[PDB]
Amino acid sequence: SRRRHSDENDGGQPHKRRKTSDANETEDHLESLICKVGECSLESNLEGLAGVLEADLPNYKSKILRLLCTVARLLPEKLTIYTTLVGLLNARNYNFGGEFVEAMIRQLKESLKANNYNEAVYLVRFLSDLVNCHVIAAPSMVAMFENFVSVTQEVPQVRRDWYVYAFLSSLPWVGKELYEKKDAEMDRIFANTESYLKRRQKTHVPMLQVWTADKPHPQEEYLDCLWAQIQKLKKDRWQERHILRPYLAFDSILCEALQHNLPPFTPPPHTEDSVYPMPRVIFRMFDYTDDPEGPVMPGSHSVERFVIEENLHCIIKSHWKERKTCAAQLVSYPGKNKIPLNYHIVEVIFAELFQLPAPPHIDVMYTTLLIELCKLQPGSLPQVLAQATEMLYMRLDTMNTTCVDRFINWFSHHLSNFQFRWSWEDWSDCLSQDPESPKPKFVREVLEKCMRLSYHQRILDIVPPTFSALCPANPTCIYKYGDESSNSLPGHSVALCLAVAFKSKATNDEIFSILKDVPFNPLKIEVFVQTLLHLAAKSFSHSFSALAKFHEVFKTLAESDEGKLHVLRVMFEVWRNHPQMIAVLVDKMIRTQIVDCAAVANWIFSSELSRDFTRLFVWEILHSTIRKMNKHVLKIQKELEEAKEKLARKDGVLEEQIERLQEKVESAQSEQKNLFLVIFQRFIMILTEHLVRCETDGTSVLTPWYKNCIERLQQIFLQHHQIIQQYMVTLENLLFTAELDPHILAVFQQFCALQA
Amino acid sequence: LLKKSCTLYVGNLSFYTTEEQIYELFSKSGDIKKIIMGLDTACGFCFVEYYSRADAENAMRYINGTRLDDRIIRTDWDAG
Amino acid sequence: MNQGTVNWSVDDIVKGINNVENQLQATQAARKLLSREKQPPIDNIIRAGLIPKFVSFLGRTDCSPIQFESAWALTNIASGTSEQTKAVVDGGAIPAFISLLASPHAHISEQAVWALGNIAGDGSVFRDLVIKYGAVDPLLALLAVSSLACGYLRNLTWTLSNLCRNKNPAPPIDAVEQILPTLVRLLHHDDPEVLADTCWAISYLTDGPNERIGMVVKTGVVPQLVKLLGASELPIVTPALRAIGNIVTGTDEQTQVVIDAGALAVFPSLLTNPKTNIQKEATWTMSNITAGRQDQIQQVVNHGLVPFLVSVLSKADFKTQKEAVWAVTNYTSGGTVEQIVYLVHCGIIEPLMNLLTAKDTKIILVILDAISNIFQAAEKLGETEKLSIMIEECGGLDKIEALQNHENESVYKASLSLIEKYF
Repeated sequence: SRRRHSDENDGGQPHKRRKTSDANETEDHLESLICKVGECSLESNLEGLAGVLEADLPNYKSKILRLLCTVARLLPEKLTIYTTLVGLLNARNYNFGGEFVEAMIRQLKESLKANNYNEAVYLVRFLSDLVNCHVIAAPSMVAMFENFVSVTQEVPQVRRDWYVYAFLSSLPWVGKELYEKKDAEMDRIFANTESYLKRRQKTHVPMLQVWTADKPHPQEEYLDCLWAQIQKLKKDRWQERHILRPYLAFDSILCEALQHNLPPFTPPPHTEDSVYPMPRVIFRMFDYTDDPEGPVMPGSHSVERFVIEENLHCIIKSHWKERKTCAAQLVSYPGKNKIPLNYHIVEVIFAELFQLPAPPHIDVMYTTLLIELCKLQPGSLPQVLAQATEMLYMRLDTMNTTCVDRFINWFSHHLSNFQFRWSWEDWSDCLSQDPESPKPKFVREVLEKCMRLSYHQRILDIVPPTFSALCPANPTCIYKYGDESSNSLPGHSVALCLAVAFKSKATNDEIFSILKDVPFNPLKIEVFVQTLLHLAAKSFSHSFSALAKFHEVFKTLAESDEGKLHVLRVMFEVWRNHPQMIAVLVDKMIRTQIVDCAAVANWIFSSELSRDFTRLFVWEILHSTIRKMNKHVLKIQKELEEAKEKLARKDGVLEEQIERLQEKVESAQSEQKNLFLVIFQRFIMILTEHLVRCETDGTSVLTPWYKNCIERLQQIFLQHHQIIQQYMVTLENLLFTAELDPHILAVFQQFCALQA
Repeated sequence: LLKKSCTLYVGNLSFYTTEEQIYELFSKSGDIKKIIMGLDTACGFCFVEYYSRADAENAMRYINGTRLDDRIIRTDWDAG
Repeated sequence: MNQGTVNWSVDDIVKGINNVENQLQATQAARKLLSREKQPPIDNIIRAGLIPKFVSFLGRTDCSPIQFESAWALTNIASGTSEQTKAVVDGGAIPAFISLLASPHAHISEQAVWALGNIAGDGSVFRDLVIKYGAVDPLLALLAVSSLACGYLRNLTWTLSNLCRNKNPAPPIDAVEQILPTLVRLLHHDDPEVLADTCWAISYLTDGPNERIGMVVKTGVVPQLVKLLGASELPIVTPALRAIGNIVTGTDEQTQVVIDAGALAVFPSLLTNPKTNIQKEATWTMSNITAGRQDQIQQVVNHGLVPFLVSVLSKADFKTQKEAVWAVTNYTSGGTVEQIVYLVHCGIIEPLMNLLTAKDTKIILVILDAISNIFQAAEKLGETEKLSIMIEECGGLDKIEALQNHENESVYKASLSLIEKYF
């Protein structure tokens, strides 16, 4: 009855398979092509890659889309090049283009709810240029631009700012199309954007501007500037002369293909989690006159200028981790016509190095980049960088102390590379000015850096004998109980005792016994510290051996906060000639708990430091003491977030460390807040004082000191915004209230604008 | 080991380059922890222990390959 | 010089393998050689004592790239015949690949699974051999706790099927009780290329005694196997149709399961399927269903399947008719009298007679056997003669008599006994 399967088969399947191809090694070759494309001609390789990708679609239809979307968000400096490669894949395969637009839109909505509003725009400007490839219908594009500007009538201002930007940022590309099939509602939409911009509050400008001056080049708001650019464009009949459009060489293949539609986009509503970008301020220091030798520089209002800087900015973003690759791709920058790449490549690097609040990358990054371009462009770039410097200098009068710092740093670390060679007499105008004012101050602070990198006498030589009046003084200590016959000094004999103690290597228990001969004891510290530093004043190592060896001695003295201060005060009285020596000692005295941050803060705003309160080293010590506080707060938070993860007998033993690490966090976060609160307390104090004084004595408020301090207060907000945005309640109720002097209250209000 | 070390071997240095200079410079790519000059007098190199590795990386990208005392600084990863 | 690692001479690879950057490009050269479209030089490489060297590159705990490149190579050597695959086994490679499964690298272990599948997929020996090396635990472990890779998953589902395929002996029963559970959750996946190798693996298991089939039935996959029979992707139906058709070849209780699964509702479509090969299997499974108890046969009737069998016998090609014949014979065998009549009422007479001319004397003996059955049923109705008339008026009587002068003794003995008893 029942029968087994006829025939001696079993399905007819492979007993053994043989790998004839691969996926991974292939999707690395597809990625390579989707990348290396645009490095033969362009329209040649593009057309070739168009088909090669298609011949891989049956298997990797979903993978090829991954690379394209990725490349679209990571490489905006090639936008067009890829808007074409897609337009072709759309000209041969229709269902592909739709499976891409649907992809982009989705990818976009992700990075939008992920607070990546910078990558977001990249994609937005991509969909735009896809209209220039008949891949997207002009209407459905304006549809998205009707719900972008719609936001202005919705909440924070930075939010509205962005959508208005993401929209206007695209017009240089898809503006000639939009204002062609719908110029009816175009101007009507512009009528909306127009009003909003005027309605906006330009309160943050004074703080974000590099130069507060008006001439020659004004530092305009990142929007009001761009807007005028779009206007000069609409007037020029939407004609632009730079953007490279490869698809204009494929008019045949494209026109035939059909288009797609953009699904009605509704912006993800505003939540208390979304973090919008901070308002920018277009950095400008060049016009066509600065370069009469080369091509005419695109106007400051020319929409081309908005693109040049843009692409250059992104080019650095994509290769900043490699200076030899960054400068390379930087010099080899395309374009429709000839433009001064030197004057832009430079004005872009400075546009970042001086960007407020903070640069997109580490400060030292740009120092090497510019140096690499001088190797890559030996007889063209350097001259531009030299002039760019001369120009910066002449405009120090109205610069921002914050930016001024990075200029002092870069310049000095630049000279240090090229034998400190620099025609100094170029800046003779400073020899006859108030030392307090910029230029004179700058040259000193700079010659102070050059010294630190080399040494004293080295600098004395290079600078003209007339500039020797600005050279940093001979960096030697000051031993109060020195060879001076000041025998009648308090505890003179004892200081001599310690002198032989250290000269013969004395123990900790020994130095203590001797200090039992001094009348909390101020003079007891004024002798030990004074003596030690002197004996170990040969070099840094000896000093670090000092703070090390007799660490216990210090700890006992600098136990009370008042005592901690006195240690610094004395340690300063000894090294008031060698600021660098102070920075490191103030550093190793914090990392060894000899003193702390709360102590340093006060000592900075103390009367011993009221003489050099304006100098640079005072702040390269403050914005380094706070950094340590943050790197310590984060260190624990991290160490806690890795102990909670690890939690996935041992239980209790681990949950135990969890609790103890959470109380460690709450503590570190506390001292951190105290530090920042102390800062403003001392600032608000010394500022209110300088105001109540001048406003009474019948004198002007705007003094070299008031300026070089008010910005030091502002600099705290800028360089540490993320954190200070946590004490808003406390500050608003205790420190900065409506009963605070307007000039001091304004500096805080300017801060609130950064993300509100 | 090198994939997690926070110290740099600094080579090709001027026999007159001092710890002070090395400090002022390498302090640009983060906070430093320790510096040890090479001897036998000078020998033309030193070690630069940072705190984090992120700071150490930045010294390999920027402070590395640059010129100091008219010589090009050569820094490599070290194993403590 | 060779352009990249493409088309290297055998003399080169040996020299590069014997610096690691040479051992890597060389191992990669062998890779591209063992994976070229046309006749790979598998014989040449094995005679160069390279196989043993490839084993070491597996144990390169430090050099990841060469581990992968090597595993790829060997895999394309164990893809050859039984003698080539043997050389790999002899080189203690079996223990090595099972050790490459642990690797955190997705491209290595996945390349090891594949590598093992080829060796085990050879014969029953290397299958059990691999299983003996306790490769069951790790391979199944790689399926512990979507959202795993797609391509990766297939190579596992495939290597697993090769751990169930082939007989004499059959894959260890314990190695099945542990694998089956995995083959079940896999059966509920979504990927066709995975669901395919799943059914195959199952069919392999259900290609033996009632114990084996019992194992696969007591797991509860059956209801799902019938759910795929109606699926679109043809590469899914065939592997499942076999898995089902093999289930019914067991106990009557193992049939009442696949019958209660809803198979008797899919067959109508399975039979009138343009794919002829699917007709054969469909009507084949039909036989083993009608071979069971009576009430089961009464269910084959209830779902109006009989009228389909007739067409499957009166129009379909031969190989499908040979099965439709057994399905009719067995039907008349265990079937009831009031069911026999229903079969005669469906006009099974003539269609059955027309086949009394086939060249396969076996099918002939069966038709005569099916005739006797209908008669013995007709006897208990006293309608012996009434039947004889029908078989006569449709030329059948002639076809039966034409057998009297046939070469096969049995055909004569059989065709004669019928003529005598009922004519």
